[PDB]
Amino acid sequence: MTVEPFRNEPIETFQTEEARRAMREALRRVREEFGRHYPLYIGGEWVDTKERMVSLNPSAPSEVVGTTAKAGKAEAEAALEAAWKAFKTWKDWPQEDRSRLLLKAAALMRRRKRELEATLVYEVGKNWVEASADVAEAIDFIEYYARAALRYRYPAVEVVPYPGEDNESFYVPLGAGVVIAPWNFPVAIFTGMIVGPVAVGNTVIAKPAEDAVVVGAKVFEIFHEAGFPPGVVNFLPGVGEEVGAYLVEHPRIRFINFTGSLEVGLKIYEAAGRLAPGQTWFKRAYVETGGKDAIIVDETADFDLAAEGVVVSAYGFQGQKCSAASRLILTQGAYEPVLERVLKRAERLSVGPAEENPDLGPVVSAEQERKVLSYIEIGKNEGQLVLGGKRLEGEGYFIAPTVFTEVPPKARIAQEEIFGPVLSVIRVKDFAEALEVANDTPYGLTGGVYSRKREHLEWARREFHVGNLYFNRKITGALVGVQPFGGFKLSGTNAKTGALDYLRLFLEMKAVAERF
Amino acid sequence: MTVEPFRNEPIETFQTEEARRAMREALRRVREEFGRHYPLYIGGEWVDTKERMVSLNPSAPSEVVGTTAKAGKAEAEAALEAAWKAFKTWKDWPQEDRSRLLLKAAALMRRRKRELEATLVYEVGKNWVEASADVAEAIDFIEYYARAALRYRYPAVEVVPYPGEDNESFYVPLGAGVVIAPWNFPVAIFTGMIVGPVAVGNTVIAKPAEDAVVVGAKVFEIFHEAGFPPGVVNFLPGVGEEVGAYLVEHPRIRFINFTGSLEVGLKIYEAAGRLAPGQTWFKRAYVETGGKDAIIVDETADFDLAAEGVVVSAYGFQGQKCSAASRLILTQGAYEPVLERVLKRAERLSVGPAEENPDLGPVVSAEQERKVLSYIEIGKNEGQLVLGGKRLEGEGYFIAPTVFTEVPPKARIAQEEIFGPVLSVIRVKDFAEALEVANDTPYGLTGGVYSRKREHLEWARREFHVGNLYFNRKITGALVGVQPFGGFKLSGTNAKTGALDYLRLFLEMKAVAERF
Amino acid sequence: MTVEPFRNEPIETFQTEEARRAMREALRRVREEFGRHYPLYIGGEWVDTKERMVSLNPSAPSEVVGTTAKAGKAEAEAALEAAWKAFKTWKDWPQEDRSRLLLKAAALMRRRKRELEATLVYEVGKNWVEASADVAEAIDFIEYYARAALRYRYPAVEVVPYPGEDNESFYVPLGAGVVIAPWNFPVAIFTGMIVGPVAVGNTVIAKPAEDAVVVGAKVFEIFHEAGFPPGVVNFLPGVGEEVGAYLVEHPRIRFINFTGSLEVGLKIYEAAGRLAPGQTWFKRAYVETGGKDAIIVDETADFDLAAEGVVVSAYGFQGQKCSAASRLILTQGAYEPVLERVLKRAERLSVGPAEENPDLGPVVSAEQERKVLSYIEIGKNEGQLVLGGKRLEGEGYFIAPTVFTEVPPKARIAQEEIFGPVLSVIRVKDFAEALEVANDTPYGLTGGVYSRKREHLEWARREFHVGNLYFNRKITGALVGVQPFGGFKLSGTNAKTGALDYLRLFLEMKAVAERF
Ligand SMILES: [Cl-]
Ligand SMILES: [Cl-]
Ligand SMILES: [Cl-]
Ligand code: NA
Ligand code: NA
Ligand code: NA
Repeated sequence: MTVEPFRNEPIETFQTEEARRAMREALRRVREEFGRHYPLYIGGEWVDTKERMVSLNPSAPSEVVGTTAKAGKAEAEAALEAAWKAFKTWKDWPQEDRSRLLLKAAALMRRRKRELEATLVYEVGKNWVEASADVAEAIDFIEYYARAALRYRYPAVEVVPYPGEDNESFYVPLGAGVVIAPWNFPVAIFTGMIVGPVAVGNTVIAKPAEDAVVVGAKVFEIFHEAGFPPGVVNFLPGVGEEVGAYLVEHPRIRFINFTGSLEVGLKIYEAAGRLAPGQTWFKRAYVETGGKDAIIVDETADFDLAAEGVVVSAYGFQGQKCSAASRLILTQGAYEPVLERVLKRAERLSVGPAEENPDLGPVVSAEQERKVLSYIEIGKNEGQLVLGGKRLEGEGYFIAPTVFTEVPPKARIAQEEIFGPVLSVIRVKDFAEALEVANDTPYGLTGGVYSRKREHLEWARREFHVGNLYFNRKITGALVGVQPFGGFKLSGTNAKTGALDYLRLFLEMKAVAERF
Repeated sequence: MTVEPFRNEPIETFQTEEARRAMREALRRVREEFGRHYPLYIGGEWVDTKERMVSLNPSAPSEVVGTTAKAGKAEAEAALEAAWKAFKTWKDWPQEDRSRLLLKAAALMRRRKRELEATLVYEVGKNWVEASADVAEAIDFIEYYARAALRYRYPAVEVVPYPGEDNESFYVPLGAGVVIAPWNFPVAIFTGMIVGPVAVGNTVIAKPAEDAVVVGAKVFEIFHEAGFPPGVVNFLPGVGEEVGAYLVEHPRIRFINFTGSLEVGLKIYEAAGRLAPGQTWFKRAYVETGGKDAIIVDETADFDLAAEGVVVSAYGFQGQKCSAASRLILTQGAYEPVLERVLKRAERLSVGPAEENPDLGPVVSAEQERKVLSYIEIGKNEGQLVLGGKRLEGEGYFIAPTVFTEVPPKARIAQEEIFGPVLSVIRVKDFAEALEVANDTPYGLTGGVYSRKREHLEWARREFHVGNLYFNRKITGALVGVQPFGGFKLSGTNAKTGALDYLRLFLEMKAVAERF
Repeated sequence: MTVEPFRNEPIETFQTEEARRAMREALRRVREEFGRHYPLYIGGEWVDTKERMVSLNPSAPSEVVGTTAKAGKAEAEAALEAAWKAFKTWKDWPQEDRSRLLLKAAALMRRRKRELEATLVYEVGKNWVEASADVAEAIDFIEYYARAALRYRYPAVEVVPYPGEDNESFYVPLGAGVVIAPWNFPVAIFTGMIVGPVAVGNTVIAKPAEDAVVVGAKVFEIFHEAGFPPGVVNFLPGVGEEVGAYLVEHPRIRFINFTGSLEVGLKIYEAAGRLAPGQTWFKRAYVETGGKDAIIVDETADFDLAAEGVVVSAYGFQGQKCSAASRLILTQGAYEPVLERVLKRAERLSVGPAEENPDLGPVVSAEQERKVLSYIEIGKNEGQLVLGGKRLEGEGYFIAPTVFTEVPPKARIAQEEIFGPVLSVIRVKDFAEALEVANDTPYGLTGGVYSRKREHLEWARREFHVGNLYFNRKITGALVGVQPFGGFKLSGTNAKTGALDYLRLFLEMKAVAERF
């Protein structure tokens, strides 16, 4: 297999008339199909159920964007049977063949970019560029993992020779596993978590997040058209913990790939450590569990650049990112200049229906709104509210960009992942204290430093204990291939997505010697 | 750092007078040193305790090889504090510096080879060549990991460039962890499990197996002489579960490296999945948990070659190997010729005090003897006893080479790891059935095939589901570098020792971007 | 550090309205700041002096373009102390960190391109594209040396292993040195000569040429903003030989990097060979000392292409280039056709104030004008004046494109570097004689051949003894990375700028063995 060197899919900015026209057409097509029903996908076919799940438009929650089938334990078991049956032959496909299948899926997804973007807009409340970045990243995962998988092809392991013998070490896939995907990047991360394991010969049962079932189904339309053999990829939308719990605890689930809340991640990791009755392996569980990410700014920084980066990082997709800047740590010299600029920029941000391409759409659901508002109430007792902190008018879950100042480093709003448009500003004496405050959370996902001082930057490179660190730029939007993505501490297991190392997680090694 | 290409340390056969002279002197000096007391090693110093542990000679258990201090929770806590304190600076040593320290330790161990071999002979009942192979493998781990660690040095990660930015991904060590080592390779595997993590910047608290505490202390003498900084490696001999449980469950233990029984491995993996109160990471646990390893022989094999390899694999170090051939699976045409040859060879094996360099020494302890004898009783009601099946006369824990035949594949003696000189022979119709029977256990560590038929060998290459597979040779004695060692299924987490991939297990990745 | 593969900075052609608008705005900003005073830069701070230096506009020499401080011996000593103090820690920065610092400086310079170009226009009389090429090359040196330095990182040397030992060879920087920079490329070469040594851990005291002190100061503004630690780079504008002589002869100057006249280069090289009282090393001196560069044209050439290349090479930046075509060597068959075309093109060239983007601006100074006019008088006695040879009207130092024909190969104007718009045309019998005449000067910097005859080209490749040879194109404008730049013979020490080899000149090697 020889293809062009990997490049990232360009993120559409919609600065041309053609791009804007194309988006409007896609938004129209998608909403004309709001009445659509999407079944489960099990063993190469769409399989419907009696019960259904409804997906709402968070910008207008009285509007249904689609319905899906609803998997229970029986359908989970059917999918598991199909996945193991498929594994028996899928594991033996030449890598070149599996990689070509991924490349086909990427081509198909690229051809449907605007459609998927418009679905993100209506289903999960992404503005236009957030939607485009999401789909572009999905394409990137497919393109990148297709290529990366070839690096592991038979026989890939470097061994020391021995006289009179062939010694051959090589990788083999694990088996059938479960993917539990997030609602915040329900094309990108949904896709990456499935296609990584699948690329190297595993099979996957995927549970989309409840809030993003329609767009997950559309991704499955792509997998189906690409022609993954029956059972290799399976789609099980479901309500609550039933489907996920059943699979995570199953003796015949080989691995679990999870991205979501720490609460759920902790339960999954604990369950994975147990031997279910009749289980014949040690389960692998990969969990990516969010962050409490800070941007540090010191007095040497470009304060305008810092303010812009902070606003993008804090409020892009309404702060609903594992990488979102939820803490702003300012040294004394930087405090007033940076805070004033942050407030000025943030107060100018628009909030409204996502299809209108506002700076912020709504938060994703009534439950998310409740959680964010509850944290805003907690914050009023811990820090000083200086901007936003309110629900905005309309049935859509519009919350204003929110800033708290004078926040104690150990306050709940300075420690707990709010996953909404809520920034906590912490004043510190100097850069050393800035690093101390940055490090003192249970998390370790993203972090940023705005500074011109080389010694501060290089010190942070060593000592700011986060998996993805960025200097003099936004701390969100990690690009596949460029910035291996994954954290430390309670941000999860450091499974670095969009990196060569990711695929190794879904392989085991065999060493075979022949004495002639 | 530039050194000679890795080569395996030659295993001494003691066929020259020089080698015999050197070994006799080493054995005499070790024997003359019986009763020596060895303290704990914590924070760069030897630390004694009021309570003590006794290590017996299994060939003559009235004889005390030595005693050691005995760690409890307080000493475990002291070691953990020392290990984290050391980690703060050890993690920042240039890799070349850490690797040179390992190379020094290897040089010191090589200079003490005969002494360490002699200590294994007396303390764990290895004959002379088994002792030499053990020490040689320890030296190999040090030499190999010293070089392998350099492959991970700053900044090692291949990433995709991005305009206007430096993107730099690199590995960092995890922290302080615990090593729980086995009695059966208490120089080799004890050393490997410690020095691998340490090479790349971790710190380690090591608990030797109770039956092998003296030789563990001697390895620590080498570490101390080599000059590992205080706290980098710590030695905590202990009785029963206390030290191990306290460390495995501790919120501040970062990783656990375990080799031993499945029963204990299962508890460790489950405990590692839990978040202890105040814990701020997802623990990594690496477990290697034994096997129920088979050699298949078909009617095309060299039956004499097969019989010799089976006898070596089954009875080397009294069958007390995770890799030991405990099942012999014979196709119908191979059954009579191979079994007759195996019985003829096995009945000639000598058994006696390890110092006499017999074919078999004693099993390691009174408890091990009890277990093996218990399994022999079980075997008598499951298969047909055709050789051995008894304790021999004498105070030492001597058990005769034992063979059961016409053993049902699902018999306890065909499924459960006995870890003694007990071979179960299973008669099958053809090679297809041989593979079925071979695969149908909870384990997947080592396996072998004796066959001249290319199609059978290549079939097994794909379908015999074990991590370490050998054709037309013994299935024991995996060499560092040559044969990455580790299994599938309930043989553990497939942490391949003596391979480049091993060190990756003790590192996390950081990705740092600077936008200029 | 992973950045995009090196590419050369595009040279602006000003063919768009936006580019022209941008230049006009930059010219306005620069002239509004003609009243500015620029201090020395020593130990991380701007340090003023009582006395000052004035910089004039060579297109209007009654107009001051800026003033600077004026360093004497005391300030040179202060800078040397600061440079050695800085060296003690700068030498120990990881290469990745030093390279990132360079990349930052390049980014800052790129953002200030038009400003620096406009300063070159007003201060040294470059037209628009000459100014853009100069700044672009400066950026190229920073980008290229940042990357090239990583090729030398610890431990870079390939050595033969020896049993029982680590053998590690690696590079270390030399110390503090002095850079003596030219006026003709006072952004590009000024920058390259400083940042090359600095990249690999040296520290530098830089003396700008008197005619280009303002633009040197602006380059130092960039270094300051980039955040080079105090003492790493120092800026010492000065009048006459005082500062340069003091530093070149100093026992504590480790290396000297010089570009300029042969007269001065010869003195520097001789001084560098001496042991100053108390000196504890052998000084390294790198000198690049100009040329007497010829273009050969034979009768097989594209005469129109040749004429254009000759005019560009002879008269670009008024012939004030070490690489300038100052000799045109024509075989008999090429003589009339090429000369006629050269005269026709040259007579159409505009000469005037540099800001108007004429083909030629003024020569750089009253002293340069005097020298060029004096050579024109010498030429009238040696060859036949056929074009130009006159000062043009206005206070600016405008000299007409000048051509002498029938010039004897050993004439002063055919041997001595005029460094002005003066071309000497020499008629020869054939290509062999063309090469003989081309080679018979004390110099060996650039050379060109216009010919379609493969045998002539490949013969010149071997036998035309110049460091930078060009076929069927101009002989000026060597690009960083593409064309390592530096000559033979009295053109200097062959320190190839914009090449991997350049950085080796500023390093020494250490070999460290450890016997284990
Ligand atoms: Cl870190
Ligand atoms: Cl397998
Ligand atoms: Cl030459
Ligand atoms: Na929705
Ligand atoms: Na013992
Ligand atoms: Na000037």
